[PDB]
Amino acid sequence: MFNNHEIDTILSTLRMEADPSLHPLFEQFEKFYEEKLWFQLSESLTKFFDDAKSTPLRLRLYDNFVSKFYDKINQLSVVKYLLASLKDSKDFDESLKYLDDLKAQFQELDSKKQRNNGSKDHGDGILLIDSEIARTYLLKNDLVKARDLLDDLEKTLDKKDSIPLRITNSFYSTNSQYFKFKNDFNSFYYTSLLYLSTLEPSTSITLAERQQLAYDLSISALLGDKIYNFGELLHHPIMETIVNDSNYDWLFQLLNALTVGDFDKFDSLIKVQISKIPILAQHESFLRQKICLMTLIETVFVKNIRMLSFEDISKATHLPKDNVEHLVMRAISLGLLKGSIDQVNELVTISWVQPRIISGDQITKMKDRLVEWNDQVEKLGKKMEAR
Amino acid sequence: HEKVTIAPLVLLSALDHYERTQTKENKRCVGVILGDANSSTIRVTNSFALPFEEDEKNSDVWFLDHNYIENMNEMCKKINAKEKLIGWYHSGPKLRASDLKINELFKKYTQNNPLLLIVDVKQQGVGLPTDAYVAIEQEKTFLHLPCTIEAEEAEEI
Amino acid sequence: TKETVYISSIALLKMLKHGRAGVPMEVMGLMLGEFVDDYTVNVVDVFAMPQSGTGVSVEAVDDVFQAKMMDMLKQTGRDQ
Amino acid sequence: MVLEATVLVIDNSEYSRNGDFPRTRFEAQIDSVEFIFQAKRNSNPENTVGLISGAGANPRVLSTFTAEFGKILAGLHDTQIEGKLHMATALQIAQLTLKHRQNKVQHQRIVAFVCSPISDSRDELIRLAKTLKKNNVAVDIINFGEIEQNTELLDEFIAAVNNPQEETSHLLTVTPGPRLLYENIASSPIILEEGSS
Amino acid sequence: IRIFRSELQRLSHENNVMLEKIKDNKEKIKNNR
Repeated sequence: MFNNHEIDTILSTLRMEADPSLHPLFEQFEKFYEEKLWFQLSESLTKFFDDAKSTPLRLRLYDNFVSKFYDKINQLSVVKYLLASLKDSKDFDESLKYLDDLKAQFQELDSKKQRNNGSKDHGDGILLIDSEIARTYLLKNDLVKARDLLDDLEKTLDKKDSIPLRITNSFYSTNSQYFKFKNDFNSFYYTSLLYLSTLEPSTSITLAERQQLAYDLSISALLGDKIYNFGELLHHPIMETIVNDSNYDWLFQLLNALTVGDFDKFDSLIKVQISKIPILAQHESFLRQKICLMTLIETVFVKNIRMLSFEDISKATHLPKDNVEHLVMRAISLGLLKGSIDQVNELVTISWVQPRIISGDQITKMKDRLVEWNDQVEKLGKKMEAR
Repeated sequence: HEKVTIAPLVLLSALDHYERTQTKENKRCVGVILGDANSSTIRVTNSFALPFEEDEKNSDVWFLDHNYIENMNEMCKKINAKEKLIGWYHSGPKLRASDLKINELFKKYTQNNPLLLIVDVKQQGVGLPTDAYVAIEQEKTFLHLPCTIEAEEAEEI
Repeated sequence: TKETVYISSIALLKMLKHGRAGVPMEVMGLMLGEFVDDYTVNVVDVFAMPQSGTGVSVEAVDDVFQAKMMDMLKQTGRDQ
Repeated sequence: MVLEATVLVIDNSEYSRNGDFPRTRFEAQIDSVEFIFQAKRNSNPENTVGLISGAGANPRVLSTFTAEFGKILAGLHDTQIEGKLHMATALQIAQLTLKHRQNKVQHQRIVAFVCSPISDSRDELIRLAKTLKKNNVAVDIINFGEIEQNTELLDEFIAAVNNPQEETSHLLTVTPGPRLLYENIASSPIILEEGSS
Repeated sequence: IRIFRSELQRLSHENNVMLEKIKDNKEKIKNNR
């Protein structure tokens, strides 16, 4: 089964009259790899549904066929694949050599053929240069120089309107790589959800890259409690789509660890890399009390009595009683919760934090509170109607 | 967000157009709103119905004529120069493939975001037979905006 | 005999609003309807007319503008 | 001689992705507008030419029936060469366009530019075939494809649509390459000639 | 000679659109003065 050797060759001879102006090097390079299964930039038609990470031999060949690719199949093969797919080849010898192709060559095409949208559909003439602006400083030199180029891409995100979401996700991909190696992973976890949450057409990756992306999603929520908790990614097709071993279960074990409240149980199943950072242990205690903080409205008591004892959250968060006053104090400083506390009576009252998507016994009690609203219609409401 | 203020003359004339066309439950009426969308409060100072044809059993069947829009817009220039197309309204409670695809058709003649309006011809429940809805993307997401009824001095009198 | 005009709530608000711009300024419009003499009289829908150099006059009626409206007012069945 | 309405349908599919046979493509469809309109409206009155798009970018109406072919050319602007293909929508838009128009009680004809074999559903093509016969609608399918595309649901729609003689359809195959598109359409029964009823 | 005739037909009708647009404006500005 040869996709690029035969299917790509036969279908190329059928379209664009007879051949797309094939040079003698075209058929010579197809016989180079033979059964080694090296597709190497399948060149439009096949390349849409077929990806190749091997080092292309034809990189300097199809460059003269770009004008033929437009009249053959589609112009999206250049912007969504081919020269834009060079990042999948993982060729270090081409580093910062693509400015003459992925930038300067596309700049000359934008000043001649396509002025704004060109012809056919949209998505061409914008994502060409805009994708590689921030991708220039991702590798090699530090990400500090890339931050100045991220704001220019965010301004064109809301201004430009495109039907496919691959252009929008291409802007958040550079934002994720910026906060990946830096601190403040709350922004990394925020840009990762907007990059991919559930999108079928956009962000098409193999099975091996889904677990690698899930690894970045795992380490994103370790250092911060924002946007729900580790259990938020469980409802999304993330944890259910990955294997439960090889340290990919970190997001699953921390969900049940909130109710158990023991760090030693989770520390025994992990390595020294993630267990040496105290930020993981500190920000995990905020989520453990958070479950008890959501009990202030209705959980057990049916009378809606709001009271919080420091002894109940002590065993839940694995923290002593004297450090409870400083635990809730850091929550207000970071803007996690709003409210007032009382040290004399040991009572805590909060307005709200981020009420979760949880269901079952929660939605059952939610209906009971609305019954009291309807009970006044049968009690206080019917008396005013008789007046 | 933004605000929407609809005059009572717009909603009064929009309901009778449903009767003038003798539209049954199998079809719905679509029309265009005119006003000033530049400010934060969207106001509709004019409206007119369009001969919109639709099949209820098939969401892929709709008929919208753009030729009547170009002629009507040129006729309003000799009436009121301050009136421009701020969007389009429609009837029926349901939002289907007919109303979602035509939202971008009026966008060509509308500078700002076209204001979506669900008009209840039967006036079922509470107040506000017509609700103010704005189109925004994250799938088409229609967010509700506050709808207030305010008219001129001599209009209310 | 004479004719008794019966303006509904739709026509009264539209004919009024068209002439609410300015004290000195004068405008004009066109009324349409279907009725019979011998008392009864109705008005379906109205629309304003463009102002010429003479303002309100007999020559201010544009047969070109009036013919284009009656074709645009036919879509909803209000053409009379 | 022939009093009928003409609706140009712009349909695209995967087979339309080729943009250059000699030089470019789809500009012959632009030039063919003045040949079809002048041979109908300018030749005899009560013959109007419309334009719609049932495939490609959006299933909308590009231009309604006008008094000149230039307004039809304005609708041809901003048209995606590659896009989705819906046959039932293209026939439905033209049927609703031919339903509401001027010069009523006349013959109705649909001229569709077809680059594809049109494989969607068998019952959907038959249901629309029996409905258009009551309104006296003639759907003219002009084959583009690669050379000739036949023995598919395209011919099944033509075979089952014909109860009468001249009121149904005519087949025209366009040879790819440096060929004249307006000449094959002019000599075809699509323009005047056969189809009068 | 069949090349420039494609773009010439477009500019020919675009001039008529601007002509018919100002034709109603020329008669309107004279009535407004």
